Amino acid sequence: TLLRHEGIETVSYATQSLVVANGGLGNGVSRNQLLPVLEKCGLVDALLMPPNKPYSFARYRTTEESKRAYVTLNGKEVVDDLGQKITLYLNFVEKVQWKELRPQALPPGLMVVEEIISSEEEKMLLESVRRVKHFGYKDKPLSGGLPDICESFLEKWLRKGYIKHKPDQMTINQYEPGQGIPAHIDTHSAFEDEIVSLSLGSEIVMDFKHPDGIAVPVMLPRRSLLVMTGESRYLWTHGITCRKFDTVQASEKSGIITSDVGDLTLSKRGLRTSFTFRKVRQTPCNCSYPLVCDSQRKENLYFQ
Ligand SMILES: O=C(O)CCC(=O)C(=O)O
Ligand SMILES: [Mn+2]
Ligand SMILES: [Zn+2]
Repeated sequence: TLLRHEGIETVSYATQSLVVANGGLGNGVSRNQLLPVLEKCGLVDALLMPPNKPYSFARYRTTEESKRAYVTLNGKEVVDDLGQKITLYLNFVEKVQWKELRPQALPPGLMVVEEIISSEEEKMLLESVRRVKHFGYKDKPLSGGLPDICESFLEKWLRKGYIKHKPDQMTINQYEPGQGIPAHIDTHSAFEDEIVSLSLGSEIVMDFKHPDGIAVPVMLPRRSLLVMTGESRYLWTHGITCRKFDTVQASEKSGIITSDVGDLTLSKRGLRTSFTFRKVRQTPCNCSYPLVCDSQRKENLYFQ
């Protein structure tokens, strides 16, 4: 979906314009970094770099040079602002155009309970102990169980209705200014459906992405309980992109804030600790999302 959903039509014959994948601004690729490369094949008439996009567009003076770029730059590697290693992929385009999408609701199933605990309770939970610690649990070897300070809050949560499935497994995640968790999807054949995460410490933004291309950055405020179930916990994937700052609604909002709707400002994330509670399931899964399911992808070598 690197460019299919994006509405980027590609052709199989050499043209003056190309499409550099992963060579975009929304990928930490600097113009002072990409251009010096692209010009290693010929005269570059223009270098289009749309904001918040994982790709850019390059046009050469003549298709001869543009053709040389397609053949000597595919597979090439470059360093982003983080200093990581990303692979560049080029392709010929007959028109420079793309699709802009702005989601208007959190992924189906995802819910965000705000101000679940008071400022005092937060301080407590914090002082009760990237770094990671497991509790409850390899669904065969388990431990004494979840701590007492948690068994309560949990009961209080399900007493209300914020969650209707008492967990038994917990994972502690503490992030420091710059850390983050790589996009993933909790194993289907492991933990039950409903999953909740209590985020304390400081604000942070998560990246939920639909398998087709719909990306939705959620805003997880302090003392808030992230509750994801259904399509959001099975199909969509979440993550935390490494960084020390991140765009936010320059106004009030625990949720999805898109661009071109008002004002944007920056915010530095501090120390963030999260309590992710899950419920291990004994039975195999049979959700409506077999493609991202290993419990279902096992009854057929095709997928394996
Ligand atoms: O929201 C968090 O940071 C914790 C949930 C999570 O993605 C995990 O630890 O698998
Ligand atoms: Mn997870
Ligand atoms: Zn499944």
